[PDB]
Amino acid sequence: MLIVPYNLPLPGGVVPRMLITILGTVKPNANRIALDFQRGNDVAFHFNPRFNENNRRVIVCNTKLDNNWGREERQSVFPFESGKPFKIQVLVEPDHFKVAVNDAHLLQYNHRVKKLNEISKLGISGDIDLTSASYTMI
Ligand SMILES: O=c1oc2ccc(F)c(F)c2cc1CO[C@H]1[C@@H](O)[C@@H](CO)O[C@@H](S[C@@H]2O[C@H](CO)[C@H](O)[C@H](n3cc(-c4cccc(F)c4)nn3)[C@H]2O)[C@@H]1O
Repeated sequence: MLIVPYNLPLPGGVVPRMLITILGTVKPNANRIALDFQRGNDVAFHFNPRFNENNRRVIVCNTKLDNNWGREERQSVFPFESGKPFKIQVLVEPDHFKVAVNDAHLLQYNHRVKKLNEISKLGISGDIDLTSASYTMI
């Protein structure tokens, strides 16, 4: 059990082989979730499930640089369900973040922000009950 929004420090930033695990439960009438891997004010990797964007469910990924969002990458595979417990795993790989939900691969997101060891915070926000947020090296 954790207060949302939650900030998880990533000491010394991220590195290939680092695995971030987020456990929570989606609220009953959810509208959105967001993970924000941040490099200061920049968002290296924004992972944003939207439950009702024109009555469709979509995952939006993006990067924010100098307060400007870039080109979205969109995924229609949508593994989250209002009311249900989930596990998000984000594995840092050399060329991308690799995301699996509930043990099934979901998407990868190529590194736009190159200075991995400056991506030193993860913000977790939105319509969830947050159970845990942690990391380990595999
Ligand atoms: O940081 C926050 O904190 C919160 C706290 C609370 C809370 F309630 C919140 F909602 C928040 C939200 C954010 C950040 O949120 C922002 C981030 O998610 C950001 C990521 O890109 O998106 C913006 S939205 C964006 O506005 C844009 C123009 O401005 C466009 O409209 C664009 N877009 C692309 C497409 C599209 C359609 C068809 C095909 C196709 F290929 C693409 N259709 N629309 C559209 O996505 C959003 O606002």
